[PDB]
Amino acid sequence: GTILIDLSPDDKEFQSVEEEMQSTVREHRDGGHAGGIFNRYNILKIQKVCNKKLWERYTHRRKEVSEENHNHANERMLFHGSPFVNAIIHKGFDERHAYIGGMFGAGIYFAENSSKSNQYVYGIGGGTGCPVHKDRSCYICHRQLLFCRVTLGKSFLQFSMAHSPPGHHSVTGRPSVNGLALAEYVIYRGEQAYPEYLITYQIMRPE
Ligand SMILES: Nc1cccc2c(=O)[nH]c(-c3ccccc3)cc12
Ligand SMILES: [Zn+2]
Repeated sequence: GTILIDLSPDDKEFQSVEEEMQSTVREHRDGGHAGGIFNRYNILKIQKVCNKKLWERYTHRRKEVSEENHNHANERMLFHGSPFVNAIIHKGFDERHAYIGGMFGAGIYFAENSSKSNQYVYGIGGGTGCPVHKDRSCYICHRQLLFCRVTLGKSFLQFSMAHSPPGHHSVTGRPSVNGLALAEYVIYRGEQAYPEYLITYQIMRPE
């Protein structure tokens, strides 16, 4: 039931999604090992992901969480990078999309920094890089990220499928060492995220 609608680059919605993608690149402590070396992206396409059944699954859960949290869903727009992006946009998020070994347990991980999600496009640790050249810093191959609507509800703050900590709907990984890193978030129910935008891009080689 999923259809993908291309956004025009002239569209304010394209421009705002692109700006969030570009403006949340940072340097990574691995020197680029997992995600490659770059300061910005070449955005090739931004598509709106439209699926009525998946949207209603999301809004149903969102209302549940809101009602458990003084009418506050605590909804964010966050990045997700994954080898399973095609399954996700067709079938929705589920336990198969969880990062089993993540530092906050087996859940589905989201980033404020697009460059954090970029590290997972080719797998954990960047896997073996792009399928064509086996290059985690490939500047040729097209990558995809999701920009997702995520319900956090009451989030457990960790200074840094399983179940959420009791009394909570998600976990927040607050960086405590790298002062430039933005937060990361984990949900333990696939129904708490909707993959709203599919972004196709290249990383760009610094000049
Ligand atoms: N640990 C993370 C922090 C912030 C964002 C992500 C992410 O986008 N994907 C992933 C990811 C996605 C699929 C399978 C394994 C890991 C992890 C991640
Ligand atoms: Zn490549």
